[PDB]
Amino acid sequence: EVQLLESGGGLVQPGGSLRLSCVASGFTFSSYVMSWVRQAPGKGLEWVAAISGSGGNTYYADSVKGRFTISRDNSKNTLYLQMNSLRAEDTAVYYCAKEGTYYYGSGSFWGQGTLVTVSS
Amino acid sequence: EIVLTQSPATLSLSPGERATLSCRASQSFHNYLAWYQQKPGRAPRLLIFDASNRATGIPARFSGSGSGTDFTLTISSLEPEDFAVYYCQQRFNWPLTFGGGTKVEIK
Amino acid sequence: ISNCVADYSVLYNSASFSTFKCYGVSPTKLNDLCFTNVYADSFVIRGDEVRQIAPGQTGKIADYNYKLPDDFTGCVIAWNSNNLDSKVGGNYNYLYRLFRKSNLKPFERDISTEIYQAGSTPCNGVEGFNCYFPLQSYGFQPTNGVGYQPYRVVVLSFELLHAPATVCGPKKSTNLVKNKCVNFNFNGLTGTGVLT
Repeated sequence: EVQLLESGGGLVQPGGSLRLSCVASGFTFSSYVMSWVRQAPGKGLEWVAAISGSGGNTYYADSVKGRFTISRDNSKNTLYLQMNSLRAEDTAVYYCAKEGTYYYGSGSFWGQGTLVTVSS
Repeated sequence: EIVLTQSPATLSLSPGERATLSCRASQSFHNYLAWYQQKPGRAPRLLIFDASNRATGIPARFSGSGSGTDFTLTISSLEPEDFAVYYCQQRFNWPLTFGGGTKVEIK
Repeated sequence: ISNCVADYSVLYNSASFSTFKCYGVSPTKLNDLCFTNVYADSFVIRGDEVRQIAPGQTGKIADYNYKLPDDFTGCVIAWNSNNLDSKVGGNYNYLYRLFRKSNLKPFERDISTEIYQAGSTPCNGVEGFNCYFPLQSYGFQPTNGVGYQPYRVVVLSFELLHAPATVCGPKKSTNLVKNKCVNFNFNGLTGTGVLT
């Protein structure tokens, strides 16, 4: 696919949860395995989640011991976002993107994304 | 786990003399690196698709060099798009910590 | 290759081989010395990366598939494969390795199909998103690029063991001259005399 559907943002207070999505239609989920990365205004970038293209294994981050909940489904090819106990570290930009058709990295084109703001 | 060191932050100089990027990571690699170009207010995009090789949609102004532990580039021509921020990214080590980039101070 | 009679000057005069260049010793000054064993290997790679089949150089096939020792005086021969190797629909019988544990040693063959671990997790059969299958195939299409066009590369090496020699030139001969004072030469004798 050459395009991607633009996601949305939220202004959730800390201690709450975020529920947004970035889902394309008519696209093969087996190729171009998805990836989520945070555009931090500051320190940099870190990968969030990556699930199998046919439905299967997913990996948690080094700083994510199940805090960013990954509940994704392959029948509808769901691309979602859910977490708990919102913190000031979440003041960044969420990016929905995908790498090449192989499991290893071969080039990833990114989307425009939406920023999320933390304020208590 | 994997440490990405992105320059001693002393390369913020005039854009003349074709300044390069000193991204260093002295550990094991399979020469699978990708680079990103970011302008403020703009989403970043890829530069190379496997290693030291320009993908479709970009000319030969960027050409990578290096393997194993070090990687750099040679820029060809000065451009208004040269006043921007480059990123260093690696593809293996699935925790997947990334680079930080650097600033350019025009003199 | 042993107990052979080999011709080497026909390869230079074949006028159909793209890469007639190697190191060690020229083939013109090669047929004046006797050799005891000839080795030969055959493999297929694509176009523009035929340069790094030499010791002391990096690469993917050179560091993980096939390399040469530092004291390599042998020769390398390559040519195009536009007709036989490349066809329509693709050929998935040509694959190249990606992953192995460390730096390669010269002259060994690995049929290790076991998937190479990257992280600390065990692999255990089915792909665990890091433990990859190290072999990737080639997409053969008749309208491929110059660097993506497959080439047939054959390397050869020469050595000198304590075994007796097999191939020298075989350096040919001349015509036969009788009833004249000549310098006769033969298999193991030299001298001046007249032949009747």
